[PDB]
Amino acid sequence: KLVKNSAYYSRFQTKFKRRRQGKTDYYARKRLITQAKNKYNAPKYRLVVRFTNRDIITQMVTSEINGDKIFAAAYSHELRAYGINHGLTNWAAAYATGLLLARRVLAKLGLDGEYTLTEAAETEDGERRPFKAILDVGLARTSTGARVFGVMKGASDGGIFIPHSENRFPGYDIETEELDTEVLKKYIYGGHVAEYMETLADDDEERYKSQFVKYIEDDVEADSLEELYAEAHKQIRADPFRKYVSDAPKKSKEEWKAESLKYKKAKLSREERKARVEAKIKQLLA
Amino acid sequence: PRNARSKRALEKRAPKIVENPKTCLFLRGTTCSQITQDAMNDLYAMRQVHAKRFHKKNAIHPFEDATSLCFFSEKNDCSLMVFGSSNKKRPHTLTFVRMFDYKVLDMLEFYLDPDTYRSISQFKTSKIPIGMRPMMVFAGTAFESPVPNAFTMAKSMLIDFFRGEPSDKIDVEGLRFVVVVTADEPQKPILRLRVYGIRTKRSGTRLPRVEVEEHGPRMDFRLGRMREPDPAMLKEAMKKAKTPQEERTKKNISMDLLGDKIGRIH
Amino acid sequence: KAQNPMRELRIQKLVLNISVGESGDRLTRAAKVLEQLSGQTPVYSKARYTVRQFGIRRNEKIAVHVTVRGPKAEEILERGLKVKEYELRRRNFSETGNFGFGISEHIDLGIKYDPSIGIYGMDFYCCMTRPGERVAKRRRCKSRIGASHRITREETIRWFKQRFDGIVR
Amino acid sequence: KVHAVSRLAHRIPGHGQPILSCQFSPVSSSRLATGSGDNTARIWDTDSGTPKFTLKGHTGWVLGVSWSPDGKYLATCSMDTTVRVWDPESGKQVNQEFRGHAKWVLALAWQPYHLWRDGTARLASASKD
Amino acid sequence: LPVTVEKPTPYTFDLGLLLANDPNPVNVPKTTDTQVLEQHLASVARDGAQVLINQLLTTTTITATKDGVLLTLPPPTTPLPREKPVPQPKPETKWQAFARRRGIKPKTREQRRNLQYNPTTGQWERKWGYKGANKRGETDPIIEVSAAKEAMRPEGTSVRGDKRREIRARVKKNQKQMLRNQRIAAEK
Amino acid sequence: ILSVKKNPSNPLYTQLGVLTKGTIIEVNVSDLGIVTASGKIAWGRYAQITNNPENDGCVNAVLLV
RNA sequence: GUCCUAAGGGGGGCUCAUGGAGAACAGAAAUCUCCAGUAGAACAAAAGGGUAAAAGUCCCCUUGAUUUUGAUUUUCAGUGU
RNA sequence: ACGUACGACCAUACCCAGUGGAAAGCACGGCAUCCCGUCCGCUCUGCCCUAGUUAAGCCACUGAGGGCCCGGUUAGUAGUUGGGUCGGUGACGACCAGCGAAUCCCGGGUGUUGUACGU
Repeated sequence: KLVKNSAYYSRFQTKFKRRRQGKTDYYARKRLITQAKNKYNAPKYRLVVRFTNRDIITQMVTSEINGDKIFAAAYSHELRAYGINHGLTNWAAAYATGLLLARRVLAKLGLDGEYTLTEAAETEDGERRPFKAILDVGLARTSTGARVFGVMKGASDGGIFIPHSENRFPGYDIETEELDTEVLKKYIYGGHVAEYMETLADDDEERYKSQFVKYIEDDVEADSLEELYAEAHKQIRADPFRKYVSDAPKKSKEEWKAESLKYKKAKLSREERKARVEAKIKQLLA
Repeated sequence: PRNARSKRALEKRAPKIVENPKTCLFLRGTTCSQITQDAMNDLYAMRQVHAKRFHKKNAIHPFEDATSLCFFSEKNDCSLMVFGSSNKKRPHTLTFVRMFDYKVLDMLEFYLDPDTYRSISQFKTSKIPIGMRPMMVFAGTAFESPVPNAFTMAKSMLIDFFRGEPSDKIDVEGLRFVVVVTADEPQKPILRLRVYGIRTKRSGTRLPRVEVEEHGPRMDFRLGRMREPDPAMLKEAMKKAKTPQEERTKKNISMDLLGDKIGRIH
Repeated sequence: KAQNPMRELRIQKLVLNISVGESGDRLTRAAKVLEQLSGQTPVYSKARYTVRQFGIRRNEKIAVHVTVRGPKAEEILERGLKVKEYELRRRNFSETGNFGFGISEHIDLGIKYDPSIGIYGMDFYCCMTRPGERVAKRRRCKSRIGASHRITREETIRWFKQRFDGIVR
Repeated sequence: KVHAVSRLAHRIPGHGQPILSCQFSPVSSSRLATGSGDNTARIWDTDSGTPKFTLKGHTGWVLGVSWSPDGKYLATCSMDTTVRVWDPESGKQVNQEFRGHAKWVLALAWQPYHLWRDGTARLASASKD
Repeated sequence: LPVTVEKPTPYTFDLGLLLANDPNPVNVPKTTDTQVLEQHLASVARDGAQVLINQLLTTTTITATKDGVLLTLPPPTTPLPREKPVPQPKPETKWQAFARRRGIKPKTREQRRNLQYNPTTGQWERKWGYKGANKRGETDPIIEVSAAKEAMRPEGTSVRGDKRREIRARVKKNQKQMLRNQRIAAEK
Repeated sequence: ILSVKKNPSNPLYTQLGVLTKGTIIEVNVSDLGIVTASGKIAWGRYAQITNNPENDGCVNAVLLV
């Protein structure tokens, strides 16, 4: 029998568009945005962490009725302004991107005429409150050593209050319930990549060249990674809004409009569709 | 209720001294206009957290027979209803239906203006966050009728719709959105529903200067058919239960500020 | 567009199956044979339904299987086709591009016969994919492989003939 | 304006015995020195919540750590009747240990920076003797 | 610009629902110009929001905690209908009526615990449930049996199920009583 | 002493509040300076009587920590 | 008449019944592989819209079998901590 | 206008097939020391962003068959009540209303849009 019939097509119910695209877990999203311990009618912020093949995307997001809003954003390809040109997806680049987003959020808030009702009703016995956000890992796996917790650690070190536990950081031991902060520091400053470089240079030279060809071409020794990442952290904390330009071709917005409309070809109109239908009917008759 | 999750569901659906936050179901008739669908979408966007939504066509006329409405209320545990419908005589109708014990407590009709309606997307402003409770302002002389009428019932429906979750405390940053309903005593009067985001400025004193900016939707209504409650059912619905944390006052017995029970002699 | 290097056929996995149908020492010995044939621990498969004719029970371990990937799968497939002398049938190949066969003895694979284990046959099944099969397997943004990227019976028969130099009857 | 601290920034383990002294560097809060009963002092990078250097060499409990007013030296007084001076930028002991006390060295005090003379710094150590 | 709105009739408030009621008439102009219409409507909304904000900031107590600056609100006073009835006590069961007549006090929570001390084993055991004391000896290796009991025992049945039989009989009687009570309460 | 929690011999003895050996009692521990993990002050805890007060003339207890 | 470190709870991973094409014994019905599969399986209830990266199914942790406090609600207390 | 990350409506977006895609971005990909997890580095996780490649994913367009979504017609009509009514032995035959359909038919369409960062 044939199961994909007219009745099946009529009775079919599609999922959400982003669920069909496999991008959003709405079951987690509903509990992330519509559930709160208290009912104080307060805004809620989430640190959204996403990964591509060649970039890390960190955003600070509020949820509104017509769509989400981005309070601030930071990308791992912006680390080239602070000196990190290679390994833009490793765990330390995740730490640096989280730190950069934290510094940008604090600088935008001014915590590094229009004024708020908090300032209007502030009392004498009041202190500055930290910026609070909750982590959004999406569909990623929350295992020990994952880079979502590196973005979270970098943002928390930058100064965003993110509620978390330390049992998912690298170097944590589940047997003794203790975290090896030596391993954590090594991962923060990229010592795992440096140790891999040294091990490959000891054992497999051609695989070392193939894997770290750009490091050798730019003359980035494994022993300089800790100093480079520390200087990147200092530069990020000094100037969080440093302007960076890429090697991609640069045109204006309307120039890119014209360039993309030159390659977009338009939809057929009713007259053209009717002419094609008449031509098909004539071809079928002939 | 053999299953523990089913037992939890029935205990959630059980009557309580302090009732749960109120759930609204948005549903359509057999024939419903696109403007009415947009209006229900805007109301659902206002009330996402405590609403459910149907997506089929229902052959329901609430002013003829509401047995299907009572069945839907009993099945989905929803007790506010927004019913969309369209007709030649009434082109854009929003039927506000309120339950009590899974039966119809009362009903009201709103007639949407097709010309002056503007959706939330029609305004290029910052929108309300999901789950935020806005404040309410009711203006005009139509809500001060000595006899309960359509405008009093509409005020009750709109207050109950924008009630949200009650709380004893609120953050001062949760005072950024207001919903204003304007209606005048009078051929039929016009009930206007507007939503404004609030911008606050300095004014040189302690209290700040409040400025508003339109957030949407833009809605104009004419009140139509009304189904009034039974007096006994209304009395049973307006009975107020007392919390166990609300103590019963005894004669010559008090509690001091150190928590000691203190008796009075004369 | 058929000369693109990303359309090159390759072995996805090779699955080795032994369905003894009886739990206990026979299933354990079949699992052993799979273990020294593959190099990894096998999987015990339970019977889904109860059939009194076959003498099986629900949730009773009746079968055993191993999934092998990489050049190890190619080596085991080479050994199996050496046993079958590089001759397959048109009936064996599937319409989705996968194929497989079955054998009744395993000592001829090169394993020395051990009297404490005995005689066991097994089913080989080889799955064929092109590069880009991660799209239907990854957790995030999982989608369907396009129609032009699928593998046909004619394509896998041609690949087998040009690669293993075998015959199809 | 200094705002009130309200939450934990970092909980950092590494000492095997109770911590007996702690002091920030005068330059910034990035560097923190702690002396403990495990015969050691330790430098902590407080930005990432990580250890930086572990200063070893005492054989009694390190009762006191004290930064120099310019910030280039760290002095540790211990119960092995000694005082040691360390470079905090490299974690290395400068010269040899200070010997001459008969009992436990309890307190340290650096000379103020504007009073330094003869191209050197002066360090006062108060002991149980 | 001022922060005080003067009206012929004062506003009323319900700060629990953040509701402000304006009994003054909204003099809507009799014009078809939507710009001046919305100017008037926005002015009325501005006045209402300003008076509500002033009321909230002046007549509610303010606490500055780590969560933020919070206004403590009074309970709501606007009457709105309920949607489930105020719960009533259940109809009094046969045991409850008998205990009320006979003065039988409810047991304490310590008295009704599923725990007892076995002296012979010197261990703590459960009175009922999994490995309860009501099934004692159903799994121990040796049970002595009476010759008359084995003679009167039906064929096929063993001594290792007598306690389960008694338990099922008591449980069946318990739901018989419970269903009778439920039916009588449903009739009431 | 705050209250008598469990006399091991009899619930009637517990109700009467008899202080004998092995009795679990509630004690005020404000002077011990115990602070909970959330920052609250724990001023009531459980102790076990380790002596015979009818023989000794005093009550000796050990905290159950 | 046999079986169980009980149920429950939280988190994570996966997708079912069936149909088509393939594989020694294996042959309608044993297991394995692929494709299609709005749930047509399972679990609760008695939808006229229950549930699909789950409320289904397996893993990890708890299993401590009915905690403490209360000047508050209701009932009781000749044994009123 | 195009791409990416979060989204809002949740098929006008779904099911099937074909053609094309500058730029960058996605993506396929390459390697298993460390973190981590599997029968299988298939998935998950870690390192590389070099090299190949637009073959697939993704986007645009086209094409049938379905499905789906809008507006008119059906029609103020069937049907249900008021029983307002004029006569009628009364009923009934007719008007006056209040609610109010659906089938069939005709026409159009096969996604709009928010924030941030880029091309």
